[PDB]
Amino acid sequence: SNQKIASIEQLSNNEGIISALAFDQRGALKRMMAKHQTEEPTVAQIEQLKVLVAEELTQYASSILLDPEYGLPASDARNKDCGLLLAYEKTGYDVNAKGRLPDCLVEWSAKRLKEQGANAVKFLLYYDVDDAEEINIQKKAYIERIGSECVAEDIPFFLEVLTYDDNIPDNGSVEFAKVKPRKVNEAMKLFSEPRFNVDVLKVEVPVNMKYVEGFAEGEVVYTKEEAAQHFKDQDAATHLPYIYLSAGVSAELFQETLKFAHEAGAKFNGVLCGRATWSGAVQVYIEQGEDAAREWLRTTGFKNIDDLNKVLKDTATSWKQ
Amino acid sequence: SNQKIASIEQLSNNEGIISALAFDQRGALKRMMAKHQTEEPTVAQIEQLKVLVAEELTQYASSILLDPEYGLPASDARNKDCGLLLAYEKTGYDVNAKGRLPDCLVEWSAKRLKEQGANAVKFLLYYDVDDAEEINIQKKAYIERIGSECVAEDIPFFLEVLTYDDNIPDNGSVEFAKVKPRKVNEAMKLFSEPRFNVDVLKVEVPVNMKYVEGFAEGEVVYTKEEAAQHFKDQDAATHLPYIYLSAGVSAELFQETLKFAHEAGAKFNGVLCGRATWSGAVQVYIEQGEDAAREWLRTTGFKNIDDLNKVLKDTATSWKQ
Repeated sequence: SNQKIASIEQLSNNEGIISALAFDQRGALKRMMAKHQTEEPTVAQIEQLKVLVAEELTQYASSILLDPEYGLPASDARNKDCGLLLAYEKTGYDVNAKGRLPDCLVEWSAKRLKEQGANAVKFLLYYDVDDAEEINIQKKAYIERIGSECVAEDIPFFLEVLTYDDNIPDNGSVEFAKVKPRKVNEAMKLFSEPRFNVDVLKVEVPVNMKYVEGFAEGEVVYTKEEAAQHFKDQDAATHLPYIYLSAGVSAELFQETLKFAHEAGAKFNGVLCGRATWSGAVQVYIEQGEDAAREWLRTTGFKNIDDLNKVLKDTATSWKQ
Repeated sequence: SNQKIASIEQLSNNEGIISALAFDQRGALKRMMAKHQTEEPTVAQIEQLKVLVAEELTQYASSILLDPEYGLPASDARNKDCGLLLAYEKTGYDVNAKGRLPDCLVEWSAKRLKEQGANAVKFLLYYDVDDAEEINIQKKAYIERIGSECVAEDIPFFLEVLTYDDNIPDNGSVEFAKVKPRKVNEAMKLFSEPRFNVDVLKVEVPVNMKYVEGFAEGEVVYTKEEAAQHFKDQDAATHLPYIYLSAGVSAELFQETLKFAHEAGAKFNGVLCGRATWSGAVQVYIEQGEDAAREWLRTTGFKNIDDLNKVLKDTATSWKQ
């Protein structure tokens, strides 16, 4: 739709590519900040940090993903051409309870996110194509609600899917590394159905690079030809725009992953780059002060995102294809 | 909208007065069935019971409120000219928690309610207008959410507001009666706002009648003229169509109420008529047999709903006036 079209435009760069900078972390940002004090850090500090990354980096990113809990200040503080995505999900899951069931931050509607200047709504779903139906019917129902909400509100709905298995507790394990292709791919095929009214898929690379021939410094799980195929399968697995999420892999492995994707023939439409662009500034902020972090950002930070945008320009494909 | 209008007319009769049978009760019914033997009521017992009541009485009602968990079979069963609304809220709330927070039926969405052929979608909300904003911001956001879904799914949004005040535990008290008009009327003013996309309001009569002059075998809270102003204020409080909920008052007093309503000037558009009119048939069903309960429904049952319809034809203004 036109307004949906207009809105996704504000989140992409000149070549038609989404280059959002992810900074919607909450409980996780506190943890990282903990380490340098290590004592509980203030809401004030946490907002302030985001504001800095906002202020200093938004000029080089085509958009930013921030959270309504602490990111509203930083989102006022953002740049002009930059654009904006707002996280709608409650963070984490229940360690006690089964299913990592989805749940919107209780003081928010799609309507409230739109009135706050957001160009898209994002929502993180933990899904597992093999979990019980009683689990997945809920997760499904939920997404239909957001799917529907957003349509009435004329605002892009970006679905983030993270994959998991109760059987396979540990994520980067060899055992899970075998099933990731199915788990990721299959989720996309499902949530590509029109009844979810999804606009862009936010997803992980369909393999775990750390076990790809020519990348692994331990056990290999797929040969390059194999893994190239899994990317192709992923490209084909949806007909909607998709972007890759870094998911705490490094600035440089992720850079290398894009070129790899591209060369397998994956026509992906951009990225969403998080911990791996700004993370060095957390330390420099706590240990060494405000203008100290402002420095890192204008050098180590800008380099990281430049390097990224340059790789992206050679690798990604415009979302309008 | 074109569809919402055409759908509401599936719920009214052809003279424009909504006369919906309330039969969405869950836990509440289940107990009833165990008030005839202190043992278990089965999932398919409840189903066929609901079926039975729907088959008989939906001849003489222009719509039926039912529920997804126990009323899917009865919804197929209904008479052809009976409209269908499906409940969307989890029944009750958490008694250990504070603010009677609302919550959808986990396997549902306004999309999956339309897909079962519901001409309308219903949400009972407990609202106290003077409750803390930390509570009420959640309520408003939740309603904003459901409203959008229904806009997008192009289906009517019927919101029911039952009022309360935690400072006044007894709803039937003299202290409550005094505050009732504002609690009721103000919540109508809030939820008539465009952001909540409400199509029809299911609301209580703005006064406790047990204390209106010349109705009050006890103590008076308002003169006939004060009460009339409260009905007048109610009708004025909203520009949407609204229908009154019997709220467990007797058939006699309720009927008497609709006359007072019409006389004060309230242009109310019908009633949601509740358990009172089908109750008696439960004990006959169980203890007396299936063909017996069917008789009750054809004679006693018929009578209660027919009577109401008559008072209704002499009292309610059309939702389209």
